[PDB]
Amino acid sequence: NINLFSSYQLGELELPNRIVMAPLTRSRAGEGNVPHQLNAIYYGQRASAGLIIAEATQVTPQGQGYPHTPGIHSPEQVAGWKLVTDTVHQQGGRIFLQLWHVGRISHPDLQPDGGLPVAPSAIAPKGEVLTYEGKKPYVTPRALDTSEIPAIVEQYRQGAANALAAGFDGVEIHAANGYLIDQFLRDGTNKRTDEYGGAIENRARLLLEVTEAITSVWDSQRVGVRLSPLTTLNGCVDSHPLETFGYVAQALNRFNLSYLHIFEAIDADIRHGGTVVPTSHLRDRFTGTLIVNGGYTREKGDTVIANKAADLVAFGTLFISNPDLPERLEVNAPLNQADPTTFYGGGEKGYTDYPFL
Ligand SMILES: Cc1cc2nc3c(=O)[nH]c(=O)nc-3n(C[C@H](O)[C@H](O)[C@H](O)COP(=O)(O)O)c2cc1C
Repeated sequence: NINLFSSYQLGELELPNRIVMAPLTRSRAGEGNVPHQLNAIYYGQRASAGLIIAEATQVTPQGQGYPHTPGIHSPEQVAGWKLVTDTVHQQGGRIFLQLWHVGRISHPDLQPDGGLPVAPSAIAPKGEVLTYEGKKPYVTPRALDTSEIPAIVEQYRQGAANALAAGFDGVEIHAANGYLIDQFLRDGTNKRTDEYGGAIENRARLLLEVTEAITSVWDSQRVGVRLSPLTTLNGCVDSHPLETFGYVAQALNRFNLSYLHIFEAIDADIRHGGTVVPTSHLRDRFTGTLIVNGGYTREKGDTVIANKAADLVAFGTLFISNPDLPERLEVNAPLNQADPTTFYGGGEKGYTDYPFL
């Protein structure tokens, strides 16, 4: 009888429970986009998680899309992250870094030399983007040259190697939520005619090349991949998600990864006519550990673990507001309510001051 509190062997790591802290952008980086002691407190408070996945962290300057998100490209950023991984480990936890490149979800004001954001195809996102001068229309991104794709892969590889020097236990590739890798995956955002567009094998090529590079830095059992098959976030949608994401799930098996992590969009059932990509399809296709996420509770999480539908369950919103979420779930305690107005930016309030039981 396994449940949310059962231990799990994740490669060489013993996880004390099946509860994962999902990656959560909090936009509280310091000067130079460097993590600092307040960030270390925040993650240290949550070290009872079976595994923490740290917030999306840009692997290279062009991969930033929102003010004040941390990076993992500079020595100062490695040193600030070391504060965080030191604290997590002192508190008996385990933490992977989520490696990010936003692709077209950015603005020139956030890019080096005021350049265009890069993408598979020159398609401006709809709406507005936050900059250091407030909100502005998105611009049309530049479509990467075929010859530039090795440089993207190398930026992810270096980001991964910097994460290893920062003392993380592993890394998660952010291939979800309409960021650069997802922009290549999905046919709504990828109109390319080279070997990185068209057929699914081509649209998955960036993800597979990034994963191969990262597994040359980390033991593969310390490398995870996140997908979000039915999100519509950031204007990024695929016309045949079952075929696209089922293919990806199988194609990742060669790498013997730590896990596949599925963010199950909250509106999937009500949007369209029903869920077009049952997570069970991906569970059957991917031969390793599966993390599921999206609206979980004690009762939903226990159910998926008991019936072999997933191995780990990640919680986002509840970990914002409940630093001791595992303890609270275990004893059916009250749960603190998350305050969205302090999700992003700021200081201790809405970050490290949510109370423990
Ligand atoms: C404030 C906030 C920030 C987020 N930042 C990230 C991120 O950095 N990386 C990511 O992959 N997902 C991110 N997400 C999505 C969450 O990881 C999670 O998948 C989503 O909130 C659904 O899970 P939940 O219902 O348990 O909150 C974020 C969500 C929230 C609420």
